[PDB]
This record gives sequence, structure tokens and C-alpha cells, in this order.
Amino acid sequence: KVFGRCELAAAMKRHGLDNYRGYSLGNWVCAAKFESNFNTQATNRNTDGSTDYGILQINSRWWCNDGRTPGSRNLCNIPCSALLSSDITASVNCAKKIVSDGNGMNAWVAWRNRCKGTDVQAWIRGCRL
Repeated sequence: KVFGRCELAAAMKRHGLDNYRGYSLGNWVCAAKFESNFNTQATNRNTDGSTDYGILQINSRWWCNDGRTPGSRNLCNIPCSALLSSDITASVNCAKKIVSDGNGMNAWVAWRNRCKGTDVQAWIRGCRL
């Protein structure tokens, strides 16, 4: 599924991401935009044996288990295929854990590159929340 901007914002808000650990909703929408272009089935297979999965491109070395990645920690305790659903719940819950395990949103390169220092509010402006 390829989400619309406002549709994804609403879904993320229903899942409690607005101001989660001090990160406004627009940060999360902006991250998904440039990680995956809102595509829940996006995959990126890296040369190091790991794969990035889903709308938030969560990596299979630390966070989910796909059975083929060396050094898998599976800290979200889910199969990576669960992150390829049209329901974003599993990706949201694992993203929360990624932050809860010490990291900020610096854990997403696309956020560091394309969202940090910008008016992230623009990504939810105009939406019915």
C-alpha cells in the first residue's frame, strides 16, 4: 500500500506517535516520506547481508528477524515480513522500541538528511487530525 500524506499522519496519530519521546508527528511522516515514499512494501537489500523493511525501512540486523541476516538481534521480536503489511501497527511499535532502546530519530538516515532542521510541521499541514 502507498499511503497518502494526511492518511498516514492520521494513522500514526491514532497509534500515539505525536510527541512520542518529544518528536512531533511531522517528524514521523517526514521520515516515512523519504525512507519509503509512503510505500508499505518497500524493501532495500544491502550488501552487508541485511535488509531494510517497510514504510520506515527497519533493518534486519538489529530489529527484526528475516532468517538470512548475520548477527540478528531481533530486538522488536517480530519476523521482518510482518513489517510489510498494509497495517502500520507493527512498524510503529518497532519504531517506538528503536527510540526506547536509546536511539533518537537519528536512527533513520533519511530523517537526518531530509527532515532535521526543516519545518516538519509542513508534512501534516492541511490534514484533518
